[PDB]
Order: sequence, then C-alpha cells, then structure tokens
Amino acid sequence: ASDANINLSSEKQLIKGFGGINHPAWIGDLTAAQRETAFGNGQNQLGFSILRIYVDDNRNNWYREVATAKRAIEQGALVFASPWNPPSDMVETFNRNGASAKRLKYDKYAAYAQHLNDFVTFMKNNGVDLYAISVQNEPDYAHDWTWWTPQEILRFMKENAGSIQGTRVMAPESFQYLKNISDPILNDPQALANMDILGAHTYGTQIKDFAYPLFKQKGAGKELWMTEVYVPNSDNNSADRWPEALDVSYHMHNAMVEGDFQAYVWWYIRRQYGPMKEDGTISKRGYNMAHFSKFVRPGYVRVDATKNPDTNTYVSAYKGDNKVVIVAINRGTSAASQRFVLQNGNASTVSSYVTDSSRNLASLAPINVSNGAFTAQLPAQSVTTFVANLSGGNSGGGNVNTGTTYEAETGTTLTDAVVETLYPGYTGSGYVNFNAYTNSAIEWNAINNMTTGTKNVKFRYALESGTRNLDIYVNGTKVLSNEPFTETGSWSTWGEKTIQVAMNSGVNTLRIVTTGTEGPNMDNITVTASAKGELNS
Ligand SMILES: [Ca+2]
Ligand SMILES: [Ca+2]
Repeated sequence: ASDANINLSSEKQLIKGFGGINHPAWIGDLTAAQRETAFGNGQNQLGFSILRIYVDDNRNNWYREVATAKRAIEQGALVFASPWNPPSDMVETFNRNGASAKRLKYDKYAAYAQHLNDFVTFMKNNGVDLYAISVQNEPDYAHDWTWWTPQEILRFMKENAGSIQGTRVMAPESFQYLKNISDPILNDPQALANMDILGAHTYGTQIKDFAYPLFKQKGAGKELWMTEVYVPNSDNNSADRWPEALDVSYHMHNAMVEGDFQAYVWWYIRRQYGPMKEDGTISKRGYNMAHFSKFVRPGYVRVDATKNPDTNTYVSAYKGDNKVVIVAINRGTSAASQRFVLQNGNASTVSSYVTDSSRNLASLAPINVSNGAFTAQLPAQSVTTFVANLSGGNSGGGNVNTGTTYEAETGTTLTDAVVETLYPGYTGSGYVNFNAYTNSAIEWNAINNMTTGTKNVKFRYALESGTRNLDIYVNGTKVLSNEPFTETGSWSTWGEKTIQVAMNSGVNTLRIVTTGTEGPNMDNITVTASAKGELNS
C-alpha cells in the first residue's frame, strides 16, 4: 500500500529475543564491561536478551562459559548451547564426495546424548539453567566439524533426543535453513515430540526460502529460532560502514516478517565486523540490531503490518507491555514521507529514535496521532523505531512498588537550605538542612511517572525533638498545609512519613516549604504508584 496499516489485534509470533555468541575458546571471553554493554538495556547498551555458548568436545574446558553465562542470566537473558563436534573417541572418518569427513559413530549415539546431558548438568551445578541445547551446529555444512545426514539426525531425534533432560532440545541448525534436513523431523510425530525448538542459520538464504509451510502445518507449540548469521559480510574494519550496515536491519526485518522467527542470534558479539567492536563500543551494525533488541523485549508479539508500503520502505510492528513498537526502514537514497495507521488499538502520541549515516538512536520530537493516524519523515538510508503507549490496558501484580527514589540534595532546587553530611545513615551524597523558620524550601522538578493517578510519597527525614510543620505543593497546587513532621528522636535517627497525592504521567513538581517551626532534615523521597483497588482506611 502507501499507508502502513498496523493491525494490533492480529497477532503473529511470540518474540523470545535478540543476541549473539560468546566464544572464549576461539576469540576469548567478554570482559566484565562488555557483558553489561551486551546484555543490559538502557543507555549505550545493546539490550541483548539471548546468549549463545559453545559445548566443547573437551569437558575439561566447560568451566570457560560460566562467568558470562551467569551474568547474562542475572540480566534476564536466555542461554542456549551448541556443539560442533562430539568427543573424539565417538567420531570416525569417512570419504564424503572426495573429502575426508567426520561423523558420529552409529554405536555412540547414546553416549553423545550423555555428553550433552552432562553439559546441561555441569552448567546447572554452576548456576546456569540452559533454555535449550542443540544437536549439532551446521550438520549440513560440516567440512570442518561433524556431518549428519537428514536420516542420521532423524535417528538421533527419535531414539536419543528426549533422553535429554534438564532443558529443551534444538535441531537441526542447518547453515542455510535447508528444509530437507528438518522435514524428516516434522514428518515423524515421535521425532517431532522430542524437538522443542527448530533452529536454523540463514547464510546465503534467499528471502523466498524464509517461509516454511510444513512448519506452519505441523509445528504448533514448537519455537522457531534463527540461531546464527552475520550480514552482509565479514570484511575487516567494516562494522561502522554506511549504508552497508543498514542491511542488518533489513535482514532482521526479513527474519521477523518473512520467516516469522521468534529469535535472531548473531555470530560473535565482539568482533570488527560485529555489533560490538574490539574497543567495546557499539558499531553501526550494533545499532541496527539495537532498533529491535532494545524496544522489542521478550514476551512481545509481532503484529500484522503492511510490510512494504513504498518501493524502498519496510515495516514491522510488535505489541507488548501496553506498547506498540514499529520498525521502519528506508533503504533508498531519498527521504520519504510515511503515514502509519493504527487499527484495533489506539494511541495519542508517538516517540521515535533514528539511526543513519550521522546519528545513532537519536531521539526525535514527540509527534502525535489524529484518529489512529500519524505521518513521519524517514531519512535516506535510515532505520527508525517508533514507540507508543496504547489505550485502555494494564497488566499488574505486586506491582509498582517499582519504587523510585529521588535524593533531596541533588537533582533539586533549594531556597535557603543547604546540603550536609554530619549525621550518618542518609542515602545519596547527603541530606538537606532547612535554614529559616519560615519558607525555606526544597523543590523536585524531575519526578517522572509512568501513569497518572494517586502516588504515595514517602519522606525519609530526621528530627531530634520538635514537631515541625511543612506546607506541601504538587505541580504548583498546595495539597497540604502545615503537614506535621513528628520527631524521630535524634538527628541521626531516620524516620519515614507517607502522604497520598495525585500526579500526572509526565514530569511533575513537588515543593515542600517551611511555615514557621522550620523543617526536619530531609534525606530523600520515594514515589510509588498506588494500585487500583488499594486506597485503604
Ligand atoms: Ca534545619
Ligand atoms: Ca540523601
């Protein structure tokens, strides 16, 4: 079309995540700081949610994966492992089309499954519960590792898989998503029962081969992961090249919309042609990935959208956590105007971030929505990710109780009051002391709430002997006049005092000011949204 119609109620695949491989044996481990850059979200981090690791044929090297894998699990990431060869007493040589090749010996299948089981439990004993393990990396491009034919894989999936306990089983990790090596698994119910995820690589894979009708036909309840690629090349010092790097986002678009893949996993995380360079910083290829990985979190679903609404423009869209996300790619040489139409879901405003030849996730002005529709300018050779709060929704639990603390001493505006550090036990760099008996004040101007509603505002403060009353203002309106602050009993005894006030979903202000009687020493403020159904008395 021309309009990019985003059908929010027409659900597609459940997104599992985005990531890459750590390979200590071949390129060395990530350093501590690169782990954060890789698997944290928020500022200047890739937001990766999936970590792939090596299953070494030598079990005396298994220890090497633990440090990064633990950390990644602490950052909420999934972990899965891939073998290249079985142990070398399990392998025999043979001639395959003129070349000496390796395969798993036919009487050693049960033992190879025991070697995989042992990896899973070795990691479990060191605090890493694998989401999945794979039968073999690229069994159909194994010139340098161990080959399995479609029937060899099939035999193992029927007879030996699902004696794999402690995790999910993944197969066949074909190099080019070749259907011939997964078809046998899908067409056998007993082999199919033992497969939990169909993994595929996509090296050389044509757009038209991303579809897999048989998987649609017979694959309900199985996951579909794209477990290794790098694109469009492994050229030296290429990670920052533009517009070349834009092919990363196009490929991911293709994976998401043409292949309905739930996970997209890169080859080496840290590499000169990868998403993180050798200096530890995010490359232009890294940011292309970031456009999906940072905003399309695990648990989001893809939703139908006009995929190609103008010759060089590509659109995909996702829904989760009461948000719609849209990824729009203009591959062409001229900037384009693109209208987006939201259907079966609604928003008023839209945030957007854009990567191009001169910018990396640059924040653009909040543009807004009139009757489900909004237009936006997509620069030449750019990828733009849009984000918008959808109407009428919620999912809660505890829940917030997210708890957000704002210190009284920094990020604040003082009138006749000063920061001090005499009495200990304060959070932050100190506390604030009021100087005057009447109208010294502290004003927070940066209180940022997800939603409108009633907020509980807990003051942490110290007060030796008196009661000391404060007037309180929210957004310029006085909500309480001469609110008492009872003694804590000492300038070092920090107490708490909660009030209820109403605040918008944007940036708010809170102002406390003396009225006579001075004030207490003020440590910080904690602002929590009060749940619907809880306003108790
Ligand atoms: Ca004081
Ligand atoms: Ca403080």
